[PDB]
Amino acid sequence: TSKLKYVLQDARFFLIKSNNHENVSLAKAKGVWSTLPVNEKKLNLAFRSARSVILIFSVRESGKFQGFARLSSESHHGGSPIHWVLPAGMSAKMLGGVFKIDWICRRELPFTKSAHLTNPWNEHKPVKIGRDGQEIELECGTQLCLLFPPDESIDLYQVIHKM
DNA sequence: CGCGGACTTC
Ligand code: NA
Repeated sequence: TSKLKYVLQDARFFLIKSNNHENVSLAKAKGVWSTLPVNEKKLNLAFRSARSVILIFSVRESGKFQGFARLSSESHHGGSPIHWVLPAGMSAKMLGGVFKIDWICRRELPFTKSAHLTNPWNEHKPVKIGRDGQEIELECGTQLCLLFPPDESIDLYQVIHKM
C-alpha cells in the first residue's frame, strides 16, 4: 500500500455523487469529471491549496462507492464538451467546466464495508452519508480509500509523476 | 431568459 499511501498523503477528500451510472462510466473511460457550480469552485480552490484532492465516487441509491481518483487539473472551459447523460432538470451549462482526473481505483466498495467509518466533518455520520461535494476528514478518507480492493490494472506511475 | 441545479434505508 506504499504507492497508495504516498498518493493519499496530506490529501483532501471529497464525496462525489452521480444521479446515474453512465456518467461515472464515462468518467472512467475518459478521465474527466464535471460537477455543479458551488462544488466546481470548491474543488478548484482545493486543487490550488492542497497537495492532492481525492474524489470518492458514489452513484445515488446504488448502496456502493464506485472508485476514487485524484484531481490533476482545475476545471477547463471552452474545449470540446463532454456528452454527459443529463439527469432530468439538469442542463449541460449547469455542469460547467471539465476537470481532468487520474483514477486510483476503479473497483466498487459496498456501503456495508464502510459502516464502521464515521465522518467528523459531517456530524459524525457514517461516511456513506453525504451530498455531492461533502468533504471527508483526513483520517476517515484515508481509511476509506484503504478499504477498496486493489485495482490490478491501474498504473500509478502517471499520478505519482505528476506530483 | 440570467432563474440557483448529482445524501443517507424514511
Ligand atoms: Na464502468
